[PDB]
Amino acid sequence: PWAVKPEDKAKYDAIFDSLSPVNGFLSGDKVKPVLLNSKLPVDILGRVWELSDIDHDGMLDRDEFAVAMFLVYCALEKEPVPMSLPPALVPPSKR
Ligand SMILES: [Ca+2]
Repeated sequence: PWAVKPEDKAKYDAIFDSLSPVNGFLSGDKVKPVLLNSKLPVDILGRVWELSDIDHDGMLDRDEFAVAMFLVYCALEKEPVPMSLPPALVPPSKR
């Protein structure tokens, strides 16, 4: 299934709407700070975001911002983040 779970997409959809979503999008100006509070370096926010910004336009939609929350929260516990968007974390819209 999708690397993100329904319980994770629920906290991701709250964190996504905790930055002020725009018609279903968030500007790096909101997620950026939301990627730093993770205590991670800008390298993770540079890779995680990349694998999170399905569109890669400096913004994260509710589904793209979701991929950036579990990709970050995993770097705080112990799971680092690669730079290759895996097909298990990507939605059927990237197919
Ligand atoms: Ca986007």
